[PDB]
Amino acid sequence: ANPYQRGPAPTAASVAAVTGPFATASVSVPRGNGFGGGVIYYPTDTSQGTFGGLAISPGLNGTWPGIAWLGSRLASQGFIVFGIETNNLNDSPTSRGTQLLAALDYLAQRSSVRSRLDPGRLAVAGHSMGGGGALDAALRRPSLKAAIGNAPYLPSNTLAGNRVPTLIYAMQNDTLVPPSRLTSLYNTIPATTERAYLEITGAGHNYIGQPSTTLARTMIPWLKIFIDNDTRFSQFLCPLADQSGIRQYRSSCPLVPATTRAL
Ligand SMILES: [Ca+2]
Repeated sequence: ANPYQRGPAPTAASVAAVTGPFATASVSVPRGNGFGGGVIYYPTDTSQGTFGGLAISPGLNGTWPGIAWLGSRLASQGFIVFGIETNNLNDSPTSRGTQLLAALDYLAQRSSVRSRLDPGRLAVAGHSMGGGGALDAALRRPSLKAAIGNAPYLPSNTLAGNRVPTLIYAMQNDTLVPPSRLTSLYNTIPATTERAYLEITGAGHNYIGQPSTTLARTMIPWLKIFIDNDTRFSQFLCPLADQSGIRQYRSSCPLVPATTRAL
């Protein structure tokens, strides 16, 4: 068996649901330890083992409440999800990256939920400059299992040398972070690094500010495949089982989880 596998066999309905199969709880975290604090969401059921973790950053002038719907929606699929606040509203993309890594370190070493977490199975995500943060974090910490960038503004616009499986969302109508920019970004990812690109039809830059089934139902498979090695979820992306709301999809299917570290 896959020792990291959690939860029942999925369906299209189960990955699209507002709440998944796991009951969840949260705890607030105050400012400190290198970042602005935030909220940790987690499954309360311990009987299937520890869960992997995801830290999520807002963008410039953003706070976690603006995108907080991700917290319980993702956690209830069997993940520990840390939505962060930044030290300052005007923090840079590389700064957001620093703070995502600081949040993951706090999650693993000091948080009240650290006993529920598998500290070897962590990921990063974010919106806009927070997505740039997530990508920059991935470049710095290749042991991360996954990175998800929503309209990610990475100043360099290059992922050369990235080893972390990366999912990028582009908003069709966005001009701050246009699809053309995000196409170029995707195309810098090394051929040996698993990757995907999804353009959302009719979406503006701040589409993610409202709950989105289109986002949730494609993010959840990505996290399951790469954080949990859980190829029960490959059926949602390889091929794309439902193209509702998606203008363009590119990926390196079949999506194969990273090999286990050398003994
Ligand atoms: Ca592949």
